[PDB]
Amino acid sequence: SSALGKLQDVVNQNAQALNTLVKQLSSNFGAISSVLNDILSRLDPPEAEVQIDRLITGRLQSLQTYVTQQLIRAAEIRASANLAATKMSECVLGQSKRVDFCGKGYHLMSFPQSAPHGVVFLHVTYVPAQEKNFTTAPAICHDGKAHFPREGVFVSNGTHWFVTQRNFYEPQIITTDNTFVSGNCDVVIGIVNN
Amino acid sequence: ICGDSTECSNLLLQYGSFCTQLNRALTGIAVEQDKNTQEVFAQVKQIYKTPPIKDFGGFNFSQILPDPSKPSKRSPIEDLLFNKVKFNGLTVLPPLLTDEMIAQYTSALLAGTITSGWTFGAGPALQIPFPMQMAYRFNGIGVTQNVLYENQKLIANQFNSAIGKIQDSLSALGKLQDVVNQNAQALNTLVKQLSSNFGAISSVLNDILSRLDPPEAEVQIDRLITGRLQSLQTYVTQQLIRAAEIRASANLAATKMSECVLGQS
Amino acid sequence: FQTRAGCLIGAEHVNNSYECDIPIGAGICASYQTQSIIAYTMSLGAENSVAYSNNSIAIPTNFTISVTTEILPVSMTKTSVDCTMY
Amino acid sequence: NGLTGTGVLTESNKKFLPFQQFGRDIADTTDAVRDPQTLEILDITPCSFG
Ligand SMILES: *[C@@H]1O[C@H](CO)[C@@H](O[C@@H]2O[C@H](CO)[C@@H](O)[C@H](O)[C@H]2NC(C)=O)[C@H](O)[C@H]1NC(C)=O
Ligand SMILES: *[C@@H]1O[C@H](CO)[C@@H](O[C@@H]2O[C@H](CO)[C@@H](O)[C@H](O)[C@H]2NC(C)=O)[C@H](O)[C@H]1NC(C)=O
Ligand SMILES: *[C@@H]1O[C@H](CO)[C@@H](O[C@@H]2O[C@H](CO)[C@@H](O)[C@H](O)[C@H]2NC(C)=O)[C@H](O)[C@H]1NC(C)=O
Ligand SMILES: *[C@@H]1O[C@H](CO)[C@@H](O[C@@H]2O[C@H](CO)[C@@H](O)[C@H](O)[C@H]2NC(C)=O)[C@H](O)[C@H]1NC(C)=O
Ligand SMILES: *[C@@H]1O[C@H](CO)[C@@H](O[C@@H]2O[C@H](CO)[C@@H](O)[C@H](O)[C@H]2NC(C)=O)[C@H](O)[C@H]1NC(C)=O
Ligand SMILES: *[C@@H]1O[C@H](CO)[C@@H](O[C@@H]2O[C@H](CO)[C@@H](O)[C@H](O)[C@H]2NC(C)=O)[C@H](O)[C@H]1NC(C)=O
Ligand SMILES: *[C@@H]1O[C@H](CO)[C@@H](O)[C@H](O)[C@H]1NC(C)=O
Ligand SMILES: *[C@@H]1O[C@H](CO)[C@@H](O)[C@H](O)[C@H]1NC(C)=O
Repeated sequence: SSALGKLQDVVNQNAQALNTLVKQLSSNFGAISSVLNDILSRLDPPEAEVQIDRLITGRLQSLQTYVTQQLIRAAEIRASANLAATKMSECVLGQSKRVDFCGKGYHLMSFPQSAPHGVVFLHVTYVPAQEKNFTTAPAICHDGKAHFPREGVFVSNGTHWFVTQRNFYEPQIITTDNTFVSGNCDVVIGIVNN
Repeated sequence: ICGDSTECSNLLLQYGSFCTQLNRALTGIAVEQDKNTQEVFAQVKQIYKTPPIKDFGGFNFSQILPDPSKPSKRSPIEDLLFNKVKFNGLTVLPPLLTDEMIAQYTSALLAGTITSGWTFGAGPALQIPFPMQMAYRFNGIGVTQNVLYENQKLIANQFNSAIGKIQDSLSALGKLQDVVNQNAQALNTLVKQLSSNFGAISSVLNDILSRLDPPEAEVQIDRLITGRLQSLQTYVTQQLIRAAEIRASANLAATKMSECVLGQS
Repeated sequence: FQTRAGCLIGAEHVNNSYECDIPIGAGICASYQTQSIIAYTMSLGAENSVAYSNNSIAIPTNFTISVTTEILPVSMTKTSVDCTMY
Repeated sequence: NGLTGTGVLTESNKKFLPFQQFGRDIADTTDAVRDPQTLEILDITPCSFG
């Protein structure tokens, strides 16, 4: 209410080309005038052919330049619309795991809004905040066995050892319900006793 | 087209805005080339640094970290890669980013990954030990994470040997080379097209002009103008078609940098 | 002021480094700040130093919900010409 | 003696063969001449523009 330069840019490029097309209807290209009612009024038919052909060649050139640059501009609008169609499928009708495809953060959800010749996506993402450091270990040694967390990380607040989930701090007592065992505790490097 | 002469400029003034369009077309291309590079490389908020130790669990990144004994501060593999790859109105503009700046963006992307895994790509960088990050990644491909901790030394040796083989396989880059060439050869043709008469008596705007009188010379100068304008349109149209191919490639690179470097795919 | 991109007249060269405003080239940008016009070398970004160690971890205690926009063109205008009438 | 052009003239250090008048570049532009009277090679660089 107080940014749509892509859309503006497109809407503009086209007007600047259409104006250049019309402004070419007033060049001679090497003729006596730019008006056919002036070559058909001060020249006899054998002499006006040579002057009309000079205009025909120029105007054909200008029209064909217009038509080439539109093909090249449409091939670029086509790729943008193909990306918009993929974002509508993958961010609006799903939850994406691709990094930085549906915003910056961890994608939660997306909402579409229509615009003059395009679409605006509103991306809702999760961003973690306010971090602390702790100290970690890869495994815990106990009774001669090595224990690994089922879905978390082992952390220490200075004197005690807990398990959290990796993206949000929520410490738990290490039990045999949130860890699993494999091997003896002399092959892992960094094991702690607890 | 004309080139110095003045009999040519007044005759070319009769064609309208054909030359304004071509300069706009070429300027758009040049502005797009800096946005290509900004989109691939400036994907990081801060300029991250590695710590002075290199205790990474037995993993050795020395061949791809920057070399402090250099003006350019490139890495060993970036030094290997950089040793393998005025006229009639023509000019080459310099890129906005030096490649010192590009090497400085890449080393910061590298230190973000080696120190924080994938957390710096979604917010603030959160440090984690490298062995534990490697174990998180083994979970992402469906392997249980003690398979990493019980095989750490072997896994680190295999990484180190595979990194060593890359320099030997380097000391390939035909893609970039192809690009570079396709452009020099198209610029050589535009200059060679200036020695053609296109059906005039000669191809040099003075000898036509000092061997005929105006009514007679304007006829030949218009043929020269027509040919030289056709050559420039061919050149600009092909540069437009060739830049849209480079843009689709830089777009693929940006997606790879996001999805393969800032995360696990 | 001499640049790798040519000779610049009417802007003063400073020693600070800001985010790029008007791109001159070869790493040099200009701005209307200090006024008048000045030159310098753009800034890649802040400087963050991760306290990495062989047994340290950082874990977040809160979050923010953020929402951003993304704008994309899908169409352009359909025009027709009549060759003969033009 | 026929070669018409514009530019800065500078003392050269190339050596023509003693029947060659002017030198050309790749892409075919005159870039050296020999002075008929004194018979010395001079490079031809363009007039600064931009
Ligand atoms: C995590 O601990 C590190 C270690 O002290 C902290 O990083 C240091 O912070 C101080 C003060 O900000 C700086 O002067 C040092 O340069 C930092 N790096 C070191 C000592 O290597 C960091 O602030 C802690 N992180 C959190 C979130 O509390
Ligand atoms: C680490 O966290 C533990 C919490 O389990 C803290 O220990 C407890 O602290 C509370 C309040 O100080 C006491 O009432 C309990 O008796 C403590 N022990 C237990 C087993 O609960 C401990 O102080 C924390 N350490 C640090 C350095 O913050
Ligand atoms: C973790 O616990 C084990 C067993 O309680 C410790 O192993 C003992 O270490 C002492 C001192 O080195 C030796 O005298 C014993 O012979 C060891 N016993 C066994 C069964 O290995 C181990 O040292 C502890 N680790 C740490 C870092 O304190
Ligand atoms: C990381 O690997 C490099 C090899 O690419 C190591 O550097 C070489 O080390 C061998 C002996 O181990 C020497 O013979 C070579 O001269 C070294 N090459 C150099 C220094 O360019 C490097 O030591 C490894 N890093 C660590 C910490 O071991
Ligand atoms: C997590 O962050 C939120 C802010 O996003 C904290 O809530 C704010 O708390 C302050 C002080 O109590 C209030 O002034 C704000 O109004 C709160 N914000 C909102 C949106 O309600 C919250 O306390 C933080 N939680 C923890 C555990 O630190
Ligand atoms: C043509 O005549 C001129 C003089 O009229 C010659 O110029 C002389 O060149 C020699 C170099 O060997 C100088 O040492 C003399 O001082 C020059 N004379 C003058 C008056 O400048 C020129 O060499 C003659 N052409 C040829 C092919 O010999
Ligand atoms: C970590 O590095 C310290 C050096 O400060 C060393 O004593 C210790 O053995 C190392 N531990 C691991 C798990 O690498
Ligand atoms: C910028 O810093 C350099 C440091 O080498 C100094 O020599 C120079 O005078 C400074 N420029 C200005 C304008 O103060």
